Amino acid sequence: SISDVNNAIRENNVEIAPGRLGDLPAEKGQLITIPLSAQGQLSSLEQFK
Amino acid sequence: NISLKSKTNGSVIKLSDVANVEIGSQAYNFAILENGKPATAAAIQLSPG
Repeated sequence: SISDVNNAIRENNVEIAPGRLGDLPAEKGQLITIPLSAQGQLSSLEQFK
Repeated sequence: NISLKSKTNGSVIKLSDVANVEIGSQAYNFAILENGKPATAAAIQLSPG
């Protein structure tokens, strides 16, 4: 049904929110903190197809 | 003391067993130090006139 297509679009094309390594509160002795990035959205016709 | 159900064996386990619960801060982004010690502050705005 149409709802199935809508759910497929929702699940396959989603926005992810990765955090950070060393994010506060952080363990003692942590010297490096670096953000994390992940692309969960589709950006082309082929990907949606 | 919240109770969860273990899927592996079906036994009843407590939230404390799988996690540590405490009273902390909603956000840990900022910290305030008064002469190198914990502190808090509040700014008072003068009313008009």
